[PDB]
Amino acid sequence: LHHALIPHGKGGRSSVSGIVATVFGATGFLGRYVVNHLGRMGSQVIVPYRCEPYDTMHLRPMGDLGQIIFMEWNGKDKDSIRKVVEHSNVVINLVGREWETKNFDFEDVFVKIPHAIAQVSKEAGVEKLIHISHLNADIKSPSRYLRSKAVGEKEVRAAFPEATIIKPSDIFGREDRFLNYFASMRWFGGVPLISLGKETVKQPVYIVDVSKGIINAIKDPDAKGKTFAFVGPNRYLLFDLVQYIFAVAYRPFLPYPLPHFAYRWVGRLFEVSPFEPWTTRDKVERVHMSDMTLPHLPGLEDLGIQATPLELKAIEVLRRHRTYRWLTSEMEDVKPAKTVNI
Amino acid sequence: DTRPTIRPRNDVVHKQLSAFGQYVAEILPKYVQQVQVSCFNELEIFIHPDGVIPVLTFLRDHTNAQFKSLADLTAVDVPTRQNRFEIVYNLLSLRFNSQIRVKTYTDELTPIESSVTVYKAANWYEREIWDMFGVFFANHPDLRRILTGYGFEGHPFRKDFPLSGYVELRYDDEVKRVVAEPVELAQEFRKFDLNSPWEAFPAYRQPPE
Amino acid sequence: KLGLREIRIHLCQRSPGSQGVRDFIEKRYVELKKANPDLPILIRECSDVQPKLWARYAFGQEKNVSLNNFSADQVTRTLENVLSGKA
Amino acid sequence: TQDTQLIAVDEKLDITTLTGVPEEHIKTRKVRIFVPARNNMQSGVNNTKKWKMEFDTRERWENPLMGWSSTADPLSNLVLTFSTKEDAVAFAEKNGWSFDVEERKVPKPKSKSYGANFSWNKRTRVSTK
Amino acid sequence: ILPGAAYTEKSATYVNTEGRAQQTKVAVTPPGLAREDWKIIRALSEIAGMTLPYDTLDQVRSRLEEVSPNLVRYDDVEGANYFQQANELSKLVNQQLLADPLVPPQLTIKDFYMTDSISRASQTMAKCVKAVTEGIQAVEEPSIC
Amino acid sequence: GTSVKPIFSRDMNEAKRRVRELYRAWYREVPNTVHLFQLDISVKQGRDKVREMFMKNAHVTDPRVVDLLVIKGKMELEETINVWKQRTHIMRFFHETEAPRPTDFLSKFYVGHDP
Amino acid sequence: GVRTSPTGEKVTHTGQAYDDGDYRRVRFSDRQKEVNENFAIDLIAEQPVSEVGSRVISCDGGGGALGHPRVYINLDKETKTGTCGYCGLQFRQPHH
Ligand SMILES: NC(=O)C1=CN([C@@H]2O[C@H](COP(=O)(O)OP(=O)(O)OC[C@H]3O[C@@H](n4cnc5c(N)ncnc54)[C@H](OP(=O)(O)O)[C@@H]3O)[C@@H](O)[C@H]2O)C=CC1
Ligand SMILES: [Zn+2]
Repeated sequence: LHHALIPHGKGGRSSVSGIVATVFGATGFLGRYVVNHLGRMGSQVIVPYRCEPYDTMHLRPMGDLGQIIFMEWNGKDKDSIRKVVEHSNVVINLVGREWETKNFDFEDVFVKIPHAIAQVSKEAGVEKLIHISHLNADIKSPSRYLRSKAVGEKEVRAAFPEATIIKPSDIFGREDRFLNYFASMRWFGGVPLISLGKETVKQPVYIVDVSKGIINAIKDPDAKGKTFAFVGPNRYLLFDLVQYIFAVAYRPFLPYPLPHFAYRWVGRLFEVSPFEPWTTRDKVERVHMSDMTLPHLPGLEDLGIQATPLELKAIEVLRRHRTYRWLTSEMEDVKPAKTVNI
Repeated sequence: DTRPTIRPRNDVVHKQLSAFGQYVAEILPKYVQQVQVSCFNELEIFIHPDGVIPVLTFLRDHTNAQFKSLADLTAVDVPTRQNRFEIVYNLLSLRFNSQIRVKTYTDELTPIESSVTVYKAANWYEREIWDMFGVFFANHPDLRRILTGYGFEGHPFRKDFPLSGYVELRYDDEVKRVVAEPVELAQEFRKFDLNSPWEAFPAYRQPPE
Repeated sequence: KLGLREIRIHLCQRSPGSQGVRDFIEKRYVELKKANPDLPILIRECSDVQPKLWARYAFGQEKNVSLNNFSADQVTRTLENVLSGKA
Repeated sequence: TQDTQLIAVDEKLDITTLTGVPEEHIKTRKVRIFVPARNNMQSGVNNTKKWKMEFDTRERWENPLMGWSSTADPLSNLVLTFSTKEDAVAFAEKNGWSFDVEERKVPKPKSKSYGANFSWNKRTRVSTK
Repeated sequence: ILPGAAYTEKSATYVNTEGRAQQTKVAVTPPGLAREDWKIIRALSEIAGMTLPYDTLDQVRSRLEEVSPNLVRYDDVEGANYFQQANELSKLVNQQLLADPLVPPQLTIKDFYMTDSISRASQTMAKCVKAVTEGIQAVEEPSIC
Repeated sequence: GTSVKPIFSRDMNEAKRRVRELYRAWYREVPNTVHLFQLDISVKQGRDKVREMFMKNAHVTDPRVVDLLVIKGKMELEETINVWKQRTHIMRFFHETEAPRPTDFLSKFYVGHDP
Repeated sequence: GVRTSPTGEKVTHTGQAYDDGDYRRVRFSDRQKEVNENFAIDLIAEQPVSEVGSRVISCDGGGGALGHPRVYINLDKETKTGTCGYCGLQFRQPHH
């Protein structure tokens, strides 16, 4: 190890840990928390950004002065990535759009730029890489999300043989676009879950669990080339989350089955909005898709993190969607959803 | 003054205060252990911990004293003394424009019954001496914290308490709430040993011990 | 196993209790060396330590007896067994 | 002579719990006691007269940006002053710190002279003046 | 190679050639990944199975006392005696001599300079080695601040 | 020396007597503080936590000292129930933001050169 | 004057030089490594050497009150030219 990268301190904010992160697209949900965990023991992140610096303003108070640098970077440009990864012990990739964009497509955001950053990182001389994919990333899956994730996954793995791969099942948290997305369904009448959502199972993962799992993977010397997958402690049927999170939000639960083709029609209609679409056809069939149960891939328990229950850390997020009539209601009133055991 | 550099003295007040020192001394030989008038016409009444009401009530209502103004009361944490704390009241007399200082010794555990009855100005003047130092005041209306943070631990003015304390805050975005951690400074305090090895003014030199 | 390779005693200089070992190593130490030459006898002598035993066996085992206020004639007896049980 | 509902406690007085030094700063701090030795190129001795309360030094690392001495030892820059010693130790156990002392290195009486520099048999004849 | 600490960054016990024990104290801390001297031994013992019992600093001093009573008593000259007892075990050996003259390793001042690794590492103290070798010529460093 | 002042309690018997009802108050409050402070922790972990700080100093014998923590501990239950403290002031006891500190000798040795 | 490091990285007068990797260098990216072009060492070395014929010369440094504490540097060393500590500019005696 280099003389300037020897870790020191008690793992505090101004302590130095010798890890030099270069998290990509951290101006998002999970990128926020990993940087927050990255600044816990004082690891100088680079966090290249493309949006306005004001939207990146909130990341400053997660590290000592000069520990969180900000570098302008463009995905399409080649030298843009290289200019932020020359002096990085590790490189973390989190770039991903959950909807179609005119200037960036699912393919462009999931095979083009992760391969490009991986090949320059190996060329630059990085020591690690953490490319995240989806646990549901299947090459022949109906969703454009999962197939794009899969083709990029083999691309980065081929480009970087030692690139540790993370595939969390589904991410639930403060602004997950998953729990709040279900809560947002109240404004459009009843819940438009196809066939009452009785045929779909998911296993959500807490942010603190996955975000920690990143830097335990970073500090673990045996994670090079592994393909860790992060899943929650319990799975639940799709109809098993909907009423539970409605109940924990105390909102009027109105399930309403409807045909899938019309569900696709609604998804396309919401896509026509020039601004950020509320829903797209990709997430339309991604919701009803059921996660696998593959145990061969190592999990977060291998690194030494226990997967927190969905019902345990839920009051923090779903409390916002409650009204004044239930803002002070505890989680004793609600009951844990009917877990489907493996 | 033939020597404008040096500050002139005033013996007229000096022995008048000394006379008043003996005055209070003879009245309470059970309380007044030590009386001392310094060079700068300052009177000191060293009292026993039990005497916080009587001598102050004496100094407040007496015809020859009339000291009703509670200037301040403060502690002087001296580690090398068996009684670390030294509560030091200050009294002001409107009628005689003089100042009176009284001192009482204390350990961490020995209590002082509150002087709220004597001086009701002292109500808020224990809520911090309990905070900063930790000397508890008996039979007192409220002993709440008003200087230290809510739920802060320790008595910072104690000379064994570090300058930087133990807890440092930071807004943690994981929990959306400011939280405390063990302190770790950007730079440590470059303490200076500026006490000259050659003896200062020999007037107050300590006797051969 | 309990194979013996180090013998130590700890005595105080002027203590009456240590007079036993003090008489021991004064009169009866040179032939104790002659008894088994190849086994060093660390007789460490320090202040305000009662006459005390330290016999280091194999594997790292080290066992002791508290020969406090003993006499010269049985201290060799107290160490005959550790010579007898040297293996 | 001070009877106020008089009670008796024979336990050695410790106040650690109420003072609230964190539990990792109560046992892992080997507190050593000495009278500061005079700086050897300072003939004055108005420092070799009290006792201090210095701690054990902890890790001191350089700040990544500006080369500071960032230190996570809250208690490093703190020394007390004690006239005599048993109060200094009496201070030591009442908050229950790991405790040791060092005896005051009193200057031995130097038998000084000036005629020795000009002797007739003794070698104390100085070679320069 | 196990990176060990130096005497300035370790709470060491050193005994002088007259038997008195001295306790060193940590002035600076060991640089980089290096640890103290007995910490690595205890760490390897724990990882190799034969875990040593004394797990703290004070524990090793007590064990040091238990294996040597004079060692843990700092700044104290414990009396050593029984010189004639040592004499008796010297009479029976009778190894005659070797006739080469007593030449101390530090024959001149130059040999005094070069003793230990910290001495050989030190370049400023090596300037004096040049100084005694030739004179004053090169070791003259201007300082007119 | 041994003879000393009873700040509030003569004997260790009445020291626990001051601990008892104060624990009762420090037992009763948990459902209401967890409700109006709008936290996420459950009542039970609040209950067993109350035990936790009742434990660490359950080893002193001096009657003055123990009942000094009695008034010391008396001094936050009202600081909480009259909403004087903050959510950041009672999550502080629920030490959560720091990574687990090292317990085994190997873990300290790996982290750094500091006991 | 000022030199340049292998990474360009104009080396300051003190001699600071970030080595090849030295992750700390990333702070100079998209920014400039502030270095003072004027280097004191070679900006005084070329200054003319004073020639005063006396053993002791004051060295107030110009504007006595505004300068630096006046010294009384000696001028008897013929090997090298004696300079004030604070001023640094060099006094030499012409053939003593
Ligand atoms: N439940 C879930 O949502 C799960 C998601 N993932 C994957 O995690 C990744 C990130 O998730 P999350 O952080 O929540 O997503 P967000 O939408 O909250 O943030 C995505 C980030 O990607 C950046 N980004 C996207 N496209 C580009 C581009 N073309 N050029 C530059 N930056 C770009 C965004 O920049 P900007 O902020 O400026 O838009 C932002 O920083 C995605 O790939 C996602 O599929 C993995 C597991 C579960
Ligand atoms: Zn000058």
